[PDB]
Formats: sequence, C-alpha cells, structure tokens
Amino acid sequence: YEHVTVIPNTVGVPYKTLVNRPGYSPMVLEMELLSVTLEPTLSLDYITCEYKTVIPSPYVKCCGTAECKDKNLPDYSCKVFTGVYPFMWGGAYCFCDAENTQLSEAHVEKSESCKTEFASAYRAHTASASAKLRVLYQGNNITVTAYANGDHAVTVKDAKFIVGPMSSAWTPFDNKIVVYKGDVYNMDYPPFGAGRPGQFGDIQSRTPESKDVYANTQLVLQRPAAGTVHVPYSQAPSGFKYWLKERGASLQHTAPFGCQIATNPVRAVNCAVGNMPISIDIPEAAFTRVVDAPSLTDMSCEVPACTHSSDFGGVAIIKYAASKKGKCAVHSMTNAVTIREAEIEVEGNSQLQISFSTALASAEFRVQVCSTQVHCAAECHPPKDHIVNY
Amino acid sequence: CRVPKARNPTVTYGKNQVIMLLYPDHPTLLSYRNGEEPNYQEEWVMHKKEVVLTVPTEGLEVTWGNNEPYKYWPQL
Repeated sequence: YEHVTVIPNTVGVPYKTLVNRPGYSPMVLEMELLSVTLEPTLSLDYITCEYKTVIPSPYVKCCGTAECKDKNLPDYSCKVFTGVYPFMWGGAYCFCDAENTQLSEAHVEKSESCKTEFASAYRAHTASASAKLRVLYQGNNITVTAYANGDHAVTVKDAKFIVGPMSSAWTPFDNKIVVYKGDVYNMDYPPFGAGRPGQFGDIQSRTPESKDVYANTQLVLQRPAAGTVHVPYSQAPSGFKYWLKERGASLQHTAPFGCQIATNPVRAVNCAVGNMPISIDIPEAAFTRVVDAPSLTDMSCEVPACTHSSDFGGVAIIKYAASKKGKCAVHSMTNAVTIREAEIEVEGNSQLQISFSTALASAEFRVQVCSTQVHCAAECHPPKDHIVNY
Repeated sequence: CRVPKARNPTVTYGKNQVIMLLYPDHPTLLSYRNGEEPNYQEEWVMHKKEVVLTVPTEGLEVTWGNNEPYKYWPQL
C-alpha cells in the first residue's frame, strides 16, 4: 500500500501521518527530517586574492635616453623621466650632468598568498534537495537517506521511500555567489576582465593554477626625488584585502528561515523554504486486519492538565473497554491538536494516558484509538515564558 | 588561532521580544539575525548595556562574543 503525504521543509519537527488502508487497522507513522541539505550546482568563473605591485630595479640610463616598450602585463606602467642626476653612497651614479634618464617599470601578478588566502566566484544554479527522514516504523526508528527529486527509491525494512520533488528549487543562494574559506556571500561579482581598482576583482584568475591573470589596479608612476634612486607611485590598494573588511556578515548569519551555511561543498542546511512530498510503499506484512486488531467500545476522555504551547503541554486520560489485548494506533482527528504517542498497548477494561500539543485556549478534539473515535474537551491555559529556546 | 569567551548575560523575556543585561569585562561583539529577511546587525559592547531585541515567529539567533549562538523563538 502506497501512502502519499506532504510535510513542510523544516528540520527537527516530528510530523504524525495516519495510514488508512481499507479493511486494515489504522497505522500512525512519525516522520522527522533529521537534516535538510540544499546543495546548489557550482560553476567557477574565477578566483580572487591579494595582488603582487611588482617593481624591478629602475633602468637608469646614464648619458642616454631609455625607451618604454608596450608589455602585455596586468596594469603595466612605464615612464621615462628626463633630467635625472641620481646619487649613491660614494657620489653620482652617472658620468653626465644632463641627458641621463630613468625608466620606471611596474605591473600587478598573483601574490604568494593566493594559494592560501583567496575568494572564489561561483555561478549557483538548480539546488539539489536531500534529507534523511527519521521514521518511527513498527516501534523502531529507521533512517532513510534519499535524493529529494522524486526519482530515487530507498528501501528500508521492505518499505519503499520516494522523497520529493522539492516544492522550492531555491536555496539561501542567488545566481552569483562568493566563497571565502567557511563563509558564503550572495554577491553580483564583476565578470572576468571587468574588475575595478581597489574593489573585489581588481585581480582575476580563472583557476588557482592559471598563468595569465587579469589586472586593473589605478597604478600611476611618479617622477623620482632629486638625486634619489627609487620608484615612487600612486595606487589602488588590494581589492581582496578591502573586500575582507567590507564583506559584512555571511549567509550563515543573514539568511532567512534559520539557514545554516556550510562549505566543501557549499550547502544550505536546516532551512525553511517550501515543502517536501513523501511517498511510502508500506508492505502487506506491516498491516494488521481490523478483525485481528482489538475493538474499542465505551470510550470517555478527560483532560486533567493543559497548557497551550509549542511543546506537549496537554495531558489526556482515555478510559476504554477493549475486546482483546493488542497494539492500537493513537491519532488526533482534529488538525488543531497533535498527539506525542503513535502506538499504545491495549489490555481490557483499563485506561490510557496521552500527551498533546495545541495553540487553542478551548481545545475540542477527537482521538482515534485503533478504529474508534473519542471526544476530548480541554481548557488550556497560557504559557509562562513568552520566548522559548527549544 | 586560540581565543576565549565571555559570560552569559542575565536573560528576561517579553511579548515577541528578548531583554539582555550585558556585563562585558572587555570589548565584546554582539551580533543578531532573524526567516527570509535576516536583517543582520552588529555592535561592539564596551561597558554595561541593556539590549531589547524583537523575536519574530521564524526565530532570532544571537551571538555574544566567542560563545555559541543563542536561539530564541516565541510561544504559540
């Protein structure tokens, strides 16, 4: 028998489902999404890190004029300064008084730190939802790990499970994402070859092993000081270093629905977006016939204690008169209240105690023990703590 | 890199809100977030300060220094 139900995509919340196979005693299954993982498919656009302003020794051409050649290097800057007369510790470096030139050279490549300290620019698309659903099956807890695509059958104790497809294809992630160590950021990063100076992407490397890198760093070479050998320049400071302090709080702290964000691989854990359909093909052996199950008669219900809250603040005592000894399923016929126990051992002319959760001050609910219903009248009082820590 | 932690503040609750009496011995980072709109906010607490934070139905996560984040939810 195939039982089809839909639960919200919320981790750590046990849900009760009533399995009613015609001509067979009702079955109550408790389902809880241990952990919900939303892993998006990533496509690496580029890597960014701190750049390296590579300034070699300046070419001081004594008694001659130096010539700047166009070099294919990121942020390549070249300038020849005339009327230079530089000095070293033991006097002037050039023989000539006039006609000496200084060629200043500079370019921006990946720093030695790029293998250790780096941010990755990814294209996030179509998140794959996965979740191991703890199932209270035959008085025992069973763990089912399946792809939430609706096309992955996992069989545990002869019961076939088909999880999903997810109602929402989203995930605390936009189309463009940025990853730094254990932190993920939603960022509309500039494309490769479009990075601005002093900003994220001032230096762009397609892969961390890449030889040719893109560079756009406002590098402007200045005229050296009188009688001084040095390469003065005006620039834009590291965009990656600037982003490291300007990034703000990561998705782990800003994402709605209490999403937990993890890396390697990047994923959204325990979020609250959309619902999850569940299909359970329960084998014939698990079911017990109505005649084989005890018959419930002369039922009465009393509520000695009730508090309307998120947890099981309600207590109900149900008196019964059972035809034989056996296991009976407990289920609330009113959607306003939920019962903690799924199965109880029935005896004879005895009574049972159940724990229930409700938000209503005046709780009117029907409890189905095996195949017979009993009305419960409850006057539930407000909780003491307005805020709870679960 | 090894680090330390601060002390747990005296917590008092109200209707859809949490009240914390912060007693820091040194500068301590106080951060908090909500659901779909997290609305991340942060402040460095230097001395004795009382903080009133709104707890939405979706829940509120509060991080006080090097301590593990505190989670708050309203009662139904």
